[PDB]
Amino acid sequence: AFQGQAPSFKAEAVFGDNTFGEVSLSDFIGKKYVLLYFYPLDFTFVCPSEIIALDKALDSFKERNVELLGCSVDSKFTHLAWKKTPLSQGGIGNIKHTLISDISKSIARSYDVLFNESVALRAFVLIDKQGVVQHLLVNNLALGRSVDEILRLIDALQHHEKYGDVCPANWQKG
Repeated sequence: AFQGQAPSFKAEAVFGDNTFGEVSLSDFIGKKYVLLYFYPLDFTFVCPSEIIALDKALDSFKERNVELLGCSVDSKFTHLAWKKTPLSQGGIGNIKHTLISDISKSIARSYDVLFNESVALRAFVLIDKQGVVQHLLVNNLALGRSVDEILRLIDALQHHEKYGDVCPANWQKG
């Protein structure tokens, strides 16, 4: 599955800008670590605690050189319309990180988080600067409440890339 290159993609996107544009996973190789997350739909009656919890912590991600990418099977036009909708009225307001649009459902599928050919299941996927998946968080660990664990795994990941694992010390080949 996913362990070598994370399943690539080229998707339409709404930026912080509220600009439209295209994004490819590969645009981040050797630039940024990527935190790709999935949610079912835009405009539902379930508060988007994950998108907001993440956007509210954006600076923590930038400081660790992490690019946030929110994905739902919705089109780029409805993401935009959802950003132009105040929290007070069920929207996400003006979030400052990019949302991408999985309108063929292909991305959700490649990551095995497509629920009965309809919407994506909630998931947090951390990808390094070489495009290798470091973790998948789902179900009860895939909540807006999870932001601090996420940042913690990123610190551990970056610490592991720097120093490597450590031996039981007492153990030897031979």
